[PDB]
Amino acid sequence: MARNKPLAKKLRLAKALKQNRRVPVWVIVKTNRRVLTHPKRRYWRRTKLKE
Amino acid sequence: MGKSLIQQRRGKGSPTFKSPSHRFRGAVKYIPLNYTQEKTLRGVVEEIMHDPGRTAPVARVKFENGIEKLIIAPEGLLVGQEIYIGPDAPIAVGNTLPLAKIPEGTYVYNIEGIPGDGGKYVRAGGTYALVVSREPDKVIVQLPSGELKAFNPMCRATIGVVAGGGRLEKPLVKAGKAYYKYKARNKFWPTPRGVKMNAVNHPFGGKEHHPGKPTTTSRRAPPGRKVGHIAARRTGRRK
Amino acid sequence: MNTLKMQRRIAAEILKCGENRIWIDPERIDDVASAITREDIKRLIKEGVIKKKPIKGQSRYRAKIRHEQKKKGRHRGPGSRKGKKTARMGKKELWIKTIRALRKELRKLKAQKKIDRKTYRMLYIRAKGGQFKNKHQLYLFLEEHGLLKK
Amino acid sequence: MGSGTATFGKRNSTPTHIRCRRCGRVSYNVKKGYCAACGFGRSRRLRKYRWSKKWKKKKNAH
Amino acid sequence: MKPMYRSRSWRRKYVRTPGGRVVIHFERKKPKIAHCAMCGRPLNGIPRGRPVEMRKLPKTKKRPERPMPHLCPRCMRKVMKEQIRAQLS
RNA sequence: GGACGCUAAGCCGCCCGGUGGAUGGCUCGGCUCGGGGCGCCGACGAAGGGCGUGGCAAGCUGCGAUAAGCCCCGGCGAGGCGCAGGCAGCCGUCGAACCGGGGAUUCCCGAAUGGGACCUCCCGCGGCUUAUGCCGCACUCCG
RNA sequence: CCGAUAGCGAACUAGUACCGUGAGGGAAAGCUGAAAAGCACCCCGGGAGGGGGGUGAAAAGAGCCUGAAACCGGGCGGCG
RNA sequence: CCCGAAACCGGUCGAUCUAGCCCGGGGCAGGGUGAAGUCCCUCAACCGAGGGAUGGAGGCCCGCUAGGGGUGCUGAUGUGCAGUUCGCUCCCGUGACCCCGGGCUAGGGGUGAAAGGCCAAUCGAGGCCGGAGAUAGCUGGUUCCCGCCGAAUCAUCCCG
RNA sequence: UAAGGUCCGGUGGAGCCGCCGGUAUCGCGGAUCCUGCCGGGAGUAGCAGCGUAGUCGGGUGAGAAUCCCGACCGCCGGAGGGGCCAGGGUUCCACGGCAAUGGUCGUCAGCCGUGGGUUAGUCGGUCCUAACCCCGCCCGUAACUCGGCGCGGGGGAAAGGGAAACGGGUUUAUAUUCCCGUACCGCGGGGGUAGGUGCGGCAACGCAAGCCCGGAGGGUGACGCCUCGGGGUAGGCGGACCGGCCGAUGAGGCCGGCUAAGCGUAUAAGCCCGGGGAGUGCCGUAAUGGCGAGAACCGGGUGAAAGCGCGAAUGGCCCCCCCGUUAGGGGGGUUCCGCCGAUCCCUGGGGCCCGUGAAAAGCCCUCCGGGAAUUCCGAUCCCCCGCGACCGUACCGAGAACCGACACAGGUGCCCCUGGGUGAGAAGCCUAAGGCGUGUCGGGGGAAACCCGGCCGAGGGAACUCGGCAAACUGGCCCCGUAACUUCGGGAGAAGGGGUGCCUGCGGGUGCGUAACCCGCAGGUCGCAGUGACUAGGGGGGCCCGACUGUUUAAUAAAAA
RNA sequence: GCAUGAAUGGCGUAACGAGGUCCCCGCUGUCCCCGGCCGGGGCCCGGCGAAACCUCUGCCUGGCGCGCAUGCCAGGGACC
RNA sequence: AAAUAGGCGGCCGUGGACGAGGGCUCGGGUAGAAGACCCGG
Repeated sequence: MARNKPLAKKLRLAKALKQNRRVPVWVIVKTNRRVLTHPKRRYWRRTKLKE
Repeated sequence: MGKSLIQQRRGKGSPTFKSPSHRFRGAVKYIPLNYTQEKTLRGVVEEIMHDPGRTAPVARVKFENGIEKLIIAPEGLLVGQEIYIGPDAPIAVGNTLPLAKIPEGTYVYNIEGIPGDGGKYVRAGGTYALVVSREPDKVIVQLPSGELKAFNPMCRATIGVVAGGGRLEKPLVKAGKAYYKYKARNKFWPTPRGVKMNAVNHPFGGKEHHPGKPTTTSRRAPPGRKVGHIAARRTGRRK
Repeated sequence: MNTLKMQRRIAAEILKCGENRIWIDPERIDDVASAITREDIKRLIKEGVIKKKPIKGQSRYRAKIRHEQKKKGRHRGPGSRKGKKTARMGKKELWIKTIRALRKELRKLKAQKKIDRKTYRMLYIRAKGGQFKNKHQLYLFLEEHGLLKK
Repeated sequence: MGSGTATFGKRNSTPTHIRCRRCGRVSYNVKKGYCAACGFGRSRRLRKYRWSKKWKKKKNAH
Repeated sequence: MKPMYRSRSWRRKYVRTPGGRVVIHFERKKPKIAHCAMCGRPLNGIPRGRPVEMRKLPKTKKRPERPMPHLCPRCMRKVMKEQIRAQLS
């Protein structure tokens, strides 16, 4: 496989998946000048990653 | 200075200098659960097997208590032999009885050190002890060394010789075949010579040829100085 | 996004063929681009737009001609071969053939009754030691002995 | 040995320890049964030291 | 797969599909012997096959009629020969 | 022959525009000191940690699938909905937001304790109920 | 007493980002304006960029208060 | 006044690098040569002698099979393609072989077919933190102006 | 004198001094100083070197040498390709984009943004035990998260063992799972019957497979090496037929023609059984060899794959002719005859040994049989009803998804070892299936000098040089022939000589009836040359050392160590 | 024997060797004595883009000087 | 480019008028790393 992902590790991976998104527009208007996108964006070649 | 040496590692329990104990299947006891006395016990030679751990012939004996244990095989053994134990055993080849019932002048093996422990002396393949002299005070037996040891006649022993021999020490032929023996045992091999191992590794030698200290060493010296001729009383053989 | 390398890859699994063989009319690249479904691809196959060239081997004519020589014992030689002893058939391989027939011959001659019980022993012991080469050779040796007629 | 070691072995691959659950560090040794960031699988205390090494990291981490 | 090693329970043959694609397939155990272990002869009559499969395949190829099927018929011809010898005398 | 009759490239200073982030003012932060308080808590299942949770949620903060919260009392009491000053939408003035005390729920992991375990999962009793729901239990003391 | 190449590593999502098998190691990132009025509408530009015009101050128009030097371009004055 | 090096000692962390051992598995085209054993055929009364077959051994040989090692060119490269590479050449290729996964041995200790070699880019004794702002007779450096006087580089002792 | 201060003009748009007495993390030119910013070098080197790939039309677009489609040409071809183990974690798929990223380039993309995709009783994990580990109790230690003994318990294999599943279809992305067909595991019920608490055959032995809680016992699970032969069929290739395509000449080639897992009925050499009794003792294998614990010789019984049927006239390929701009579809036919060669899969002998070669889950039998006790009982035999607590499944798996900071030529396991020609080869080269043209910069120039790979050189034959280092040379294969020395094995492929292509007619060997093959011979005959390419050892002696094979300074030292 | 010697092994040795040394034969551009050809570069162009190191300069010859100078001193050459 | 910078002969001038020589262009080299040189048009 890859071996292997237990039930909780899919949850962790899922948290990690969320972070790799740019910050949405509605936040920047709400702050009222501005919030830069800010590094928690994930690659897949370049990412080696302690636990 | 130097570090722990080759013997000093063995005692530690180091795994290079530890025997395998799971390809081994040995030991011999006459069942000391019913003491030296008591005829209560007989068995049948179940098999003649190879013991893998002593690389020697062994006999399997099946007792009438229903217990399977090894007894060191005699010469001339054949399956379906009866071994008897107790003082009420007849004096016969491969039968086991206390020393007192054993007459002098007969080949014997597997003698007890202390009465009721199933042997502590003479358990080697093809090697046998000879009963030279007998006294009800103490029974003198002649060892594989040649040294007369006194034993108490309550000790059990078996009549016969031990099978095999010429097969527990025969020519090694080559390095490959020699190597196969050291896996069957536990000896550190290949081992180089001390003389051109450094004075850090080993007390003797340097980088060049030349010893550093003489081989024969004091008996009252500490550990880590037992090298060369250890507890020697004399050395060499020519002038 | 305007792949079109994928569209080929699908038509190709349906046709059970390689990707490189699927041919798209250059005039109708636009019709294959708009098709984003297998069901659309399957229609285009029927219209001839998207087609299959079947998979292709290679010609064996020239092999058939060398083989025709080689079967007749022609086009060979020791200048024609880089094989060693075994190519010739080594000492076992030949002998395993020769003895296995030779024993069947002796058996045939017993049921024909051209050899008495007395002959049989000699023939068997001889057979073991590699005297024969084979069919001709047994016939000559027996005839010679003149125990074909006992 | 000698510099130039990083092309020889495809290491790290498969670990020699795993992710803890008493601290989540990647040090709960699967060939023993001991945690070397806080003690677990052999222990009921956390590590108790006045170095500070651990205690300080942990407080900042907490 | 998990092993692809050639093994004693993962040894493999090529098999055809219906479509003539041919996929390789895995095997497990292939017939093994059952032994008397009280004479050099195996017990005659007894199936070969995987040993657990034998629960749900004849337990009656495994009992030719005779009180102990785990003694060979030649080996039982001896074994009667003793008990009766013992009994006569 | 001397002449500025054409001396390009370039050198030096200054000027103007850019680059750059120094400089000054600014500071919901540090740092030190003085006074007082806090002065223990946990198998009656702690602290710590993990993963979720918001209309839109990337992190933080707060909570626990009752999920930026629920209830009770007393106090202050007329606008709120954390960081975040968007829109939609939500609730209160017939008592919210907020503050104090007390309570409900308070996942999984963790002393974690029945066992194993990359933070998950499975089980043997007994109470219980429609019941598997649901509640108590199986490491070590003393009766 | 110190003040954002200082004072806690950290005044701002910080012991965060990040590195290391691990133990452990470890940053940078403060300032629009009175009010966002944070630029409608129009010309041009493939153009979301930029430019023209309208933007109280815009040389406060988006890490935007102030805006140094080194440095780059053109020009002026002298030399060649 | 400030900086600058080799260390020592205590407690921790490392055998995913690499050494060896154990356990369960995997891999090696093809060929040559032809042992011992054993048979047959001819020749000989026999003794044997010759040929042939049979049989396949060897820490054997050959090999762009797979794989392993890494001798020369002191080549190419040498602010590299690469913190160890490329081509050619070379040794080994059924073996005291190689190879995977689990487990085991830890710092004056291991491991070592023995080089003071190796033990995670660190070994004539690993890394981490604390002691600790270690100590130096030793190198470098120590910031605003002005006025006045203005040197000694000799003498005794000292593991100096 | 100065350290330093003051004033003016512009900018800036809110705070700021002097005087006196105090205070110190109070004034810098340098520290191979620390930090930030910036120039020269340069628009140079690098974007060439390794087995070296694009080029012409056409489509799109703001823009096209490198995005796509078509044609043509390569490279890789048992392995810079396919499937997987580890690892990665979304890289997968889809749609929209080009500021950023790709050694140039970009409309493309794994980049950026946003949705969506992994569905399991019958695959594996879990489980078993292994090497071996940990916990509690006792004990030690002043003490411990330290330490091991003696007890008791648990853990421990994603390449070992295991009760058990395939094929087809479909999706943009998924599937042994979803769907469809067919098949099936284990336990719990029910309804029958073998069961007259098992029925038959002289026998080996046949089974619609022995009632029975308990405990005991006994087999099978269950294991090192390497030859030789027996068997199985996926499957390799020619001929003929049926369509399809290619087609100077109309020939020859290519291509599709298929049958799964699950079952039923049949296997057969080992191995048992009778008759018979081994005559100079007979008979055999490829061989060693078997025999009074049973020959020659005759019958039986019994336990591998195989065949056939069920599965299944389905289903699945391959085309052809009609609808239809099109949605969405319709109708057909072919779906075959052989013979012959192997990877692999199972079965008998045989040699080998001072390594003499883990265990348990699980099964099956047997001893005893509690009870029910023939009104008995049961359901391994059927058929029938119910079920499977839990985790995984996407993609890559690599000269861009691992790992080396990196898209670093590196370097890491298994299977594909059935592709053709070739030939002894799982070899070379050529050519397929299959993959790619991102082995990610191009274009130009009589293109000089010179450098890196690499080819040819007259006459001479090492004069060069520490040294023939480096290169050259032999060469493949078959025959003949071989010295000094010798531990009689070896030296030995010593040394040295000779042949080898192609066509035409025959022989032996294997087979089967001329099909399929293998090994030689003769005649004819061309060239400068027949291992013509590729592949492919130069040889000999003396002296020193270490006997040998092995090992050593991973990474200057592979040795006389 | 400057300064050998018997298991801190001596002498010898078949077979073996990516071991050290020497000689021969064959062969040969290693050489006398050099030339031409092939591919990748070089050189030019578009796009992409560093580094080492950096008080400053068009020098030469002598003398001097911490005795081994562009810059002092005396000569000499000098368009960029 | 000998700064004593030379001699001879001929040709020429006289964002915002007019324009002698000369190059770039083309076809090739006796020439040739870029450039230049040379010749034809």
